[PDB]
Amino acid sequence: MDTTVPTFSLAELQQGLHQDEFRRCLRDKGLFYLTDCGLTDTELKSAKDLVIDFFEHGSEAEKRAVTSPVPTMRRGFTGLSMCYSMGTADNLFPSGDFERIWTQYFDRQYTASRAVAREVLRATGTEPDGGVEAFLDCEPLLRFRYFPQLRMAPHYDLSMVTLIQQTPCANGFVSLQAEVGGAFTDLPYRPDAVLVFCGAIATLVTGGQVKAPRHHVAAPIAGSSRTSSVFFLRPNADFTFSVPLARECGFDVSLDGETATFQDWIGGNYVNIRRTSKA
Amino acid sequence: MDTTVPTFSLAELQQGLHQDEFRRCLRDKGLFYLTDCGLTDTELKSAKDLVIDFFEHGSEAEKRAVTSPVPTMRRGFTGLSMCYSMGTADNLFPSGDFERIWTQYFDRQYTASRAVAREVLRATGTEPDGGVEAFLDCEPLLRFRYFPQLRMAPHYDLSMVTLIQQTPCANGFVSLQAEVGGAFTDLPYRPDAVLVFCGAIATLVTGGQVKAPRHHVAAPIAGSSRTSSVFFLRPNADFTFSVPLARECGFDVSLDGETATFQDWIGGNYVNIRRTSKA
Amino acid sequence: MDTTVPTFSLAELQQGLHQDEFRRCLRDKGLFYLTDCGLTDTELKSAKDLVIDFFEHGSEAEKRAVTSPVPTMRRGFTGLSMCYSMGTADNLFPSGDFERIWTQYFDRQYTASRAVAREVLRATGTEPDGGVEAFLDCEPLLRFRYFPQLRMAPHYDLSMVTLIQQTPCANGFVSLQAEVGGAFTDLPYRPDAVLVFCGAIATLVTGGQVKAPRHHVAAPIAGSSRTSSVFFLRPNADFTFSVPLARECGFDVSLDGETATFQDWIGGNYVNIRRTSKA
Repeated sequence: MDTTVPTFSLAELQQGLHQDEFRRCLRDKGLFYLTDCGLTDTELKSAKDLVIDFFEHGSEAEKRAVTSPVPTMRRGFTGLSMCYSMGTADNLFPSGDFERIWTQYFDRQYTASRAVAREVLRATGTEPDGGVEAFLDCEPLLRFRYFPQLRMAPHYDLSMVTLIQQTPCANGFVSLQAEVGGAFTDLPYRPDAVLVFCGAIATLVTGGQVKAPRHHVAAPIAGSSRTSSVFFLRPNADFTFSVPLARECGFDVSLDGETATFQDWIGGNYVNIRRTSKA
Repeated sequence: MDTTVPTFSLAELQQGLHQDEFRRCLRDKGLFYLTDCGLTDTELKSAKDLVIDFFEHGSEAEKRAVTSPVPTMRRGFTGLSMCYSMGTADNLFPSGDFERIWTQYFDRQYTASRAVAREVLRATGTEPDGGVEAFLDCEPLLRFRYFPQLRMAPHYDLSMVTLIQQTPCANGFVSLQAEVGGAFTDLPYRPDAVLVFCGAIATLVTGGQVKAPRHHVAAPIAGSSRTSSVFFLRPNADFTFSVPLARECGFDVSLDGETATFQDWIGGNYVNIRRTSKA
Repeated sequence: MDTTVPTFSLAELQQGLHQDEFRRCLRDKGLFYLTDCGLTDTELKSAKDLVIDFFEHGSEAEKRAVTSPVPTMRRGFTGLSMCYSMGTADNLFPSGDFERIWTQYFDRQYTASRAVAREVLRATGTEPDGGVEAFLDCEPLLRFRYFPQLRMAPHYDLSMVTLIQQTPCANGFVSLQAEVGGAFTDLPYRPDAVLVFCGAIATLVTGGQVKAPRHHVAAPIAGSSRTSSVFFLRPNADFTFSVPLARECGFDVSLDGETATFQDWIGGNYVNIRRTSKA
């Protein structure tokens, strides 16, 4: 097949265009670039610049004030590489300036993620139990990471969708790759577009109409540092689904009875990514 | 002790022979070869030949048609090495020929697995809650893997039993090993016998009368490619057991109250293997 | 900040001394050495000597008699390095001498662990749901390991507290390290003191007033063998907490409703340690 990662305009999708091409991409690939969704490069770099300044020039005291007592990377700063995490509430901000910039940036990513999920649901004829808007008013997590100078083994996402913005390596190396058509397909930076991965919850809610592709990080050198902004659109704990339907599209569930929740399936802590089994 | 992996005839066991030797093997070793159980080499190789042909000569389109939208290795094809998985239903078959051959092959493995589990239960005097036949009418999973030219760290199985058929390395290298008597004991191919590992559910249901041994894969070279057929006999989600009894034979359960289900213990997704703790 | 691991006298804490220093250590570091808590070096080495003799000179038969049928390291002997595990009951002892010595040793560690947890709770004004003494009458696990001649990647503990005694490397190498102030701070043997790590349950029960620090094992050579005694003070399955409060101090819970138990959060098997996410 064409092993090309396609691009869709969110605006065009919302106008009812390219519906067969979109459905085919969802089923056969489960990833695409998304343009016209409110996510500019100029904005990514104002958020990026202020967090890198913090990473670079924040003192340990300032960093501690925005570090959670458990190192879960749910909110605030994590040093390991460095991460900054946020969600809809319970956020930890270094300063008023930072807060304004990152609140806006989060909001725009949450709006885009809901909007593309709405289009995934609509294109596949899917009405989640409890309706679309209650499904999308959910439990998102944003993680921004700086990586200094394959590096990560393949995994699939357990989100509904995952939105990824990157900055490129100064030396032009492309670190992110996904399985497409059996192949390793590069996923380069695009100043004009966000990368969308469908996750296993898209597969589940749509009754198997959406693929959750595996992806990894390649290793390359001088100028290979990079950043990423990873936005997970994750369902509420009480998201409810059919157990027999789950079994029909590949989920190896150990669930008694006919319906179950997300919490029943995953447990009491969110799990964002998953590897293939070695057994 | 004798660090020898013993062999039992299923037919002989069913006639009530070797009962003390069987009980001792179960308690002290928890693994054995099993003959006279309906599983021929000729049959393994008809199933093997048709899946290898598929792996080798199936196009990407044919492979996609039998690939689940989530890469769980529960059903159909997985490319990583390559795997073909099946169970009692919701299977994905490349062709009528394949389907006939693999349905028969699965059935024979499920029958053998139930039959040897029945003998484990009988030899240990065990009546599962809800009775033997409801316990054995369960949630099996078969995985056939091709491996091209230790490779895997030790784990124990969480099945009732696991049945393993292999094809040998052309160069005679023996890749599978298990802990026996504190030793690393080779587990070579036997054209005439299937390898049986007892899993943690055998330990649990029998109140600690069956060992769940650790095993691994050794690395060796030219002619070290191999295949395996791994059949997990896994309980139903609602399999129920005593919590205090579980605690008595080594299970580090965090379960309130006096009884629990398999789902309570393991969660909402099957887990097939488990490593020892590093903490 | 001072990246020094502080030391507290349990006796002094119980007299109401150093309360602001203790609270600051708990919030900012979440680890300390503890003196005057009933844990002598002389006693560590009587328990150590008798288990090392067993490890060294116990035959396979003797070892098998105190090995659980599942290799969970919950109770008795595990060979991998070698481990000896115990708890309040269901223990497996090689001999009357061993049993007397290790029962006393366990008891003293459980008493110290409860006592320092009581002081953590008191210093932070915390009344667990169901009260202090029911919270501390819990599910401890002791693991003693021998290691022959970083070796382990960073993790945090999921205990209330974890108490660690060590013996030193003959060559003086210091293998244990923790994150303090962003730094790698050595955690050497002290004949006079036990090392206390706060775990995530301390963070949870106190509403985020206690840090759960990450720690690891460094690799060095001749004379680098070592032992450790690791005592996990773990809550009961029915330990109950506020879900919104959990979310406020960093826990990425997927729990419906307003309250939850430890079992709801962690599942049906204890999990003792946890790594930071790579997603």
